[PDB]
Amino acid sequence: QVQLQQSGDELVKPGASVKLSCTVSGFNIKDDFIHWMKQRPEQGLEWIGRIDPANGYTKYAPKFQDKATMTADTSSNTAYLQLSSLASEDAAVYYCATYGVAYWGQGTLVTVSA
Amino acid sequence: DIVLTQSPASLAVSLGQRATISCKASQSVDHDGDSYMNWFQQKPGQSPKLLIYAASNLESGIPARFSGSGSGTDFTLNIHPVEEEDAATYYCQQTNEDPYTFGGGTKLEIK
Amino acid sequence: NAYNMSIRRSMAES
Repeated sequence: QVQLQQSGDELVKPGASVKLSCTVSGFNIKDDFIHWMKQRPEQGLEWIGRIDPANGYTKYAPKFQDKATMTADTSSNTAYLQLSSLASEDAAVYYCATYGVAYWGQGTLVTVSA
Repeated sequence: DIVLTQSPASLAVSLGQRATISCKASQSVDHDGDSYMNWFQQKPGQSPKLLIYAASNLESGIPARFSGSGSGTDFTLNIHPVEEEDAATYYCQQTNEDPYTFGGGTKLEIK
Repeated sequence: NAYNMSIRRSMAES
């Protein structure tokens, strides 16, 4: 069956960058978009964007256009989310999903230190 | 962007009763005869779990106690009957127009 | 099967 295994939780410093991963097994990632979502307890769930691993195509929500960079590697069946110039509002749980949006990873917690 | 508003924000229900959660979109989520509204269930510390896709389709592995209805801007999730394990937060999500957007969630508790 | 319709695919790379 399909599993999305996300990378470990990260404590990140303001102004720094962090790159999260989503390693897919039991599914060829060339076969579908991978989607990234952000969740905060107050502001709720937000869709960051989708990447097509077969051609590198990306579509972002405008609020994430200068914050997030999605990449993928079919050679490793892995999708990445790079977050840049981190600030407090970037602290969140980040999810990847595929198979339309039916199958989700377990989430990666990003915390931002003071 | 399409804004999704859920009603109620929180719901306490008796075991064995029916419950309905409403999701209203600020613009249509319809295209070409289909309605691109999904419903998710989430329990604390877990990822959202897809229950219903395209308004009325039950996701594989999800009990038939859950069903979805609606089109255009107005959608509902029905739980029949409510069981103890249903305590969770429920979210609607539209995937008709970019950016995809989510409702604010409805927290269901058992009385 | 949620692959086809849990997102709109009519023009998902336009």
